[PDB]
Amino acid sequence: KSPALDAVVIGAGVTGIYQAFLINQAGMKVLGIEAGEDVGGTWYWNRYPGCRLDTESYAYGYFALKGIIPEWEWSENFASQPEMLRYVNRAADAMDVRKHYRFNTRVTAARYVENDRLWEVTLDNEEVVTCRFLISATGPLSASRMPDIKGIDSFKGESFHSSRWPTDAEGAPKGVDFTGKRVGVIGTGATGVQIIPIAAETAKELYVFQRTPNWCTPLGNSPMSKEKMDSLRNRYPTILEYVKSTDTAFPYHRDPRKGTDVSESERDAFFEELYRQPGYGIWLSGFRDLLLNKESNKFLADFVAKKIRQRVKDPVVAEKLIPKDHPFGAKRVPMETNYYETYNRDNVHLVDIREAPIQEVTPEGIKTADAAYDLDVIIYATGFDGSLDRIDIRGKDNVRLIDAWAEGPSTYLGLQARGFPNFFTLVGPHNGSTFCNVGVCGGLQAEWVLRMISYMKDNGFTYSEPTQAAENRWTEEVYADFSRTLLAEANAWWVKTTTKPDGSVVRRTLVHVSGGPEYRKRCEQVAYNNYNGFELA
Ligand SMILES: Cc1cc2nc3c(=O)[nH]c(=O)nc-3n(C[C@H](O)[C@H](O)[C@H](O)COP(=O)(O)OP(=O)(O)OC[C@H]3O[C@@H](n4cnc5c(N)ncnc54)[C@H](O)[C@@H]3O)c2cc1C
Ligand SMILES: NC(=O)c1ccc[n+]([C@@H]2O[C@H](COP(=O)([O-])OP(=O)(O)OC[C@H]3O[C@@H](n4cnc5c(N)ncnc54)[C@H](OP(=O)(O)O)[C@@H]3O)[C@@H](O)[C@H]2O)c1
Repeated sequence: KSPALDAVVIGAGVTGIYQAFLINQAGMKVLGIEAGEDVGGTWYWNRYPGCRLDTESYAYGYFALKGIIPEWEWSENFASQPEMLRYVNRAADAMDVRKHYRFNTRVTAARYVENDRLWEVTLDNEEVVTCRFLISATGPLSASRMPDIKGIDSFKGESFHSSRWPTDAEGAPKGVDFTGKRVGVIGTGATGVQIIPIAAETAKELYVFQRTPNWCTPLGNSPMSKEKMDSLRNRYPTILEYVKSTDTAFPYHRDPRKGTDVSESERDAFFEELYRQPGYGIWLSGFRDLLLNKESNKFLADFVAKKIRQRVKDPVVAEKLIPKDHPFGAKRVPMETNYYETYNRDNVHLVDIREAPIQEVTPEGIKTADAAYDLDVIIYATGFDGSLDRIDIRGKDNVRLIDAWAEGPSTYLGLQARGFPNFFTLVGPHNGSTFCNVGVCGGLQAEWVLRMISYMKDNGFTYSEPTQAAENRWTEEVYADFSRTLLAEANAWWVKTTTKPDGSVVRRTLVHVSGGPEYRKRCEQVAYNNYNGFELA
């Protein structure tokens, strides 16, 4: 029996529309499925106040760079979500991709039919579609869910989660004016950190509930003159080759020096100067051993801590905002606009919930182990888990994807897992998303998958699956690259260790950290050598 589609793509964010575009372009039949009303993914769903890029708008906008909408005009150096959402829509216009999608539609299950080499795709636990290939693009981050906190539904005031902020007919967020309300914000990752300073401008009082501080550095956002935009657009051919060559696809690359190759004075100037420069330079232009060597990371950590005490009046407030938990850059660094100067305000309080954990949410507000906080509003900036885990994906022998990866994700090329043939996992932590400029990384990985699909069609092949040897090898290499860096002991739960009954040890990182150009090259060695490592029939 023979599938109705060549490919189904789940997701209509930047990654998934580009992939769907590419397949219809190569003249094959594709069906996109999306949950939301429309294209956008991240830029469709997150509508919280202050939601902004951390990647230069000109560098994230691969669709402009690639010549699809090159005439696009960016209004700031780091676009806000509504502008981001307009960008994705215009790209969608140009690709003409929407007509290939079913919106308002959840994929509930996906099952591999080995007799027929195809995937049955279940829409809303109702309709079934068949495709030779299934491609997930379901996003590097999973879903809005309540945090694990008792009493949530009892609060008698307004309760927002950040990824589900209510909007008006215009699509703009509502209840953003907190005049004369007492507001609680839970979470200080990148989302909290964007929301807080804006919530502070109008709230009567504002309580920040923080389990662990992150390291955050200044965004340095500013408007984009028309002159600059034209200039950038003319240099798109160069910027593209440039972003294509850096390890993150950020327009930054590491300093060629070790930290100790300079004196203390010289490191200081170097740090001072980057710190004051917009964007991620402070992180991604740093010394080459910044994430490899404790002493090198301590230089910059110390420096950022100093900046934090400079910007925070109250010494005791400040030292709670400075991590000791962890090395600098060992998570994706939140970027901010006056985040620290918010806590200098009279009406703003930092609540340390490590020392005093939330005990529960109350019709009145919030209870910690040792105080109670009356609130008129609670905003849940509690972040995300993966996204595939919410679909019942079953491969050969009816094995669940979830069980296959219990001991850690296991793939070849971060793109297919053994047991799951003809299935591609685009953009996820396990193929690099965590530290990528995903506008670019995601786009390049889609074009590769398009190349493999086209090769299978051209040779009349209908079946692909990694061998066990090629999968074990890649997975051990991904782990090994990851162990050489500081993140390995930083993020204990990013590593799955299993000691199987036979008494053997398996190590897998949840997070792939190899450089992008080096990873794409290994992909191209594979593709050119007739997809050596995949079984093909
Ligand atoms: C607030 C925020 C800011 C960010 N800023 C940056 C940045 O500056 N730079 C950067 O590189 N990255 C950033 N990211 C990461 C971001 O995820 C990527 O930039 C990019 O948007 C990922 O696109 P995607 O298409 O791969 O996934 P997504 O944008 O998450 O799109 C996934 C889509 O598929 C849908 N879907 C999921 N499951 C199903 C299903 N079961 N059935 C039907 N549809 C489904 C979802 O509803 C969603 O529309 C940010 C993320 C967030 C949340
Ligand atoms: N472009 C940008 O500047 C930008 C903006 C938004 C998001 N992003 C991306 O989105 C990712 C996630 O960001 P995020 O801000 O949504 O989440 P996050 O960084 O994963 O953290 C969510 C916050 O909530 C806390 N928390 C989680 N569960 C809790 C609970 N049950 N009770 C109390 N506190 C809890 C966490 O503290 P603990 O650390 O102790 O768990 C953390 O500070 C980031 O890694 C970033 O890459 C980027």
